[PDB]
Amino acid sequence: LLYQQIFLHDKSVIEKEEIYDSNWLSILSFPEELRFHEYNWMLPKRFDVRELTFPAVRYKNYLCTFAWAYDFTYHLPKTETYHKSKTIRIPTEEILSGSYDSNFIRNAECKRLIVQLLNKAFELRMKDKEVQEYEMSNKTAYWLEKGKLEKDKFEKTMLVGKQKDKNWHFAISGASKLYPFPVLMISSHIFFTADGKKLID
Amino acid sequence: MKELIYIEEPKILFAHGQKCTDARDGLALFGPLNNLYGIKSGVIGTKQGLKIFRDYLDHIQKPIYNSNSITRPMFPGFEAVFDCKWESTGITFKEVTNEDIGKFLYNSSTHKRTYDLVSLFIDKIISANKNEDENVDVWFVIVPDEIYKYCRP
Amino acid sequence: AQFHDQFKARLLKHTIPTQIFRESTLAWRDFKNAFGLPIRDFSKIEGHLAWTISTAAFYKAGGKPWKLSDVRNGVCYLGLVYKKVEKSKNPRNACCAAQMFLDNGDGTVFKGEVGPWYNPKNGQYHLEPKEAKALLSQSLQSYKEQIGEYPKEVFIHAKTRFNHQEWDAFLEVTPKETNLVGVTISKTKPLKLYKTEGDYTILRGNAYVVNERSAFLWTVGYVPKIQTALSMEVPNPLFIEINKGEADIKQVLKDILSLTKLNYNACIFADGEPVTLRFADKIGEILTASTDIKTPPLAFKYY
DNA sequence: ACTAATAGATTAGAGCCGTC
RNA sequence: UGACGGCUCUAAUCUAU
Repeated sequence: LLYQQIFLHDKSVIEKEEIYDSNWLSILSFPEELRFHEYNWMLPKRFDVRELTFPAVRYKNYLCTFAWAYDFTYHLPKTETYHKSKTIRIPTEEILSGSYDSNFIRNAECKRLIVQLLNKAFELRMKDKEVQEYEMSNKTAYWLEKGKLEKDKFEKTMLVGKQKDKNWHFAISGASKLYPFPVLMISSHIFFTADGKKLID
Repeated sequence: MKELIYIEEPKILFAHGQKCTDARDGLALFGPLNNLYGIKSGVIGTKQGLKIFRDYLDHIQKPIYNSNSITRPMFPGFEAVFDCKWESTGITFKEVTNEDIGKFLYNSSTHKRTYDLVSLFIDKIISANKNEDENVDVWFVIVPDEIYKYCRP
Repeated sequence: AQFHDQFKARLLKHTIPTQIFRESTLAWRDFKNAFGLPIRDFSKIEGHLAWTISTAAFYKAGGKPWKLSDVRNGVCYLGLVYKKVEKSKNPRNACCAAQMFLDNGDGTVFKGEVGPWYNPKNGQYHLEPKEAKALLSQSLQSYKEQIGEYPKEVFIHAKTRFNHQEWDAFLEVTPKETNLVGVTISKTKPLKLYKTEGDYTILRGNAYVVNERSAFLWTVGYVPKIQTALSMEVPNPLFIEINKGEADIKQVLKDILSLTKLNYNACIFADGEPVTLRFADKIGEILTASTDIKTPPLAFKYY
């Protein structure tokens, strides 16, 4: 390198404004208050927050969800006699600001169940959409079938690629975290398939 | 958010107060901070433990061009860089033949063969440091590839 | 079966510098696969390659390839990594392995502590208050003997968030002149940002301070001279957060980046982790192979 | 009594892979 | 274990139904 740039090793760095886009997804809107429904016998005491159509979590003697009590009439048709005023409502802005401190539920604790209602919410979406999934070791990747999308590409960029006989699919595994602020921890992963329609075991 | 601070890179000292941020570029021209006059080295290994090291012992003070100097800077040699000498002299080749390494290699118990191959090598080094006079500095245990590829956790 | 850790565990009594070398990595041309090609393309990187096995041999022989000149006086870069002892019967306890950096650039090391009240196999990775005064005072005394006074501050680097049950026991042995700050290095945080134009990752040294306590320092990334980043894809910036104590997070980024160029076993532009803990866990795995060693605050020319 | 609890957000670990 | 990456694949823990 001409005696290592004439034995100087220049910085070779320029100072210009560069815009860098991250891998996160920012928050815009959220429900004004989340509801801690008090079902008691209304919800079977043996089975708790594992089958409801909408994302719901259980805490103490109460069920917490972003929907209303009358929104689970199919899987649990018993909820038509519930009296709605026992449901506990808590505005979200109070939890984030730290002013929410009740013996019923704590502030740092309350920030943990909402992300559960979030991190489990997206998997209900791509099920309705034309997106399939693969169960990763620690997360749940979501990939697109080979040939399901038109002309093998979407927006003139690759989504299914050819590697010899096998194929690869770009799969994202998003998560909900609230450390800097409410964000969607969208991560860039990739998984392969044996022939584009069957996965490599 | 719409911000990204760039923090400064510190510079490491070198010979007679030289400050270059990079290590390889600042050492291929300016030399190490401290001076030692020679490397007293020893080689312990199989029959090829010397010869492969021997072909490489003199191959480091001899310059070898890099494919791309910008990414991988040139190196002129051990003597031209480290202000010292690294050659084949004063070496004490311990003869751990493949037959003695093999009677310890082919052991059913993994915990025994990792201990046995340690004791067979460790004792031969401390003895040279105890019942001998050769002042050693760095010991180059040339473990055969058949060992670390098989005797692996 | 990692007898290389067993190699240098039984040599600590005699303190013999050693360098485990391989026929495969020294005769790469001789070693080929079944398809007529070498198993490891090796001599195309014959730059830093010969540097590493020489500068380490230089280091194992007592050489000093470089130093540090941008370090304050009265500052210790403590870095401790807890290592499981599964080599023994149970991992119910986990040994720690810390180290210390001086103002003189002499990166030392010392054996850490064992987890006595270690909650089950893998607890929160924290030393007990009864032995909390052991590690810090030993590190402070090690600095005290060669400087004459306790340091103005210590930066306890770790991959584990510290808790109050050990920091309260830290205080009564720390003089008030020591700013006992604790900086947790966590690569697990999945921050990632790109470049809209160009197939190059972002420059190493970029940082994003989220709040007055935490930050994200890109110790690995694109470089100003080598023109090729020290990575393939965009890496996770190292999450630096002042766990306890008051300090300037901007000034902290001086220290984290500074302890990445110096790695006295390799010749690379920088390290993706602070060597105050990259070197610290370089003794934990060796010292966990055998538990019958009482070792002093040794140097790195033996491990 | 705990019997276990499903999840946050953490931890060390072994793996092969590339090492323009 | 040249040495630097990087995630994969596993495993474990405390804070609360």
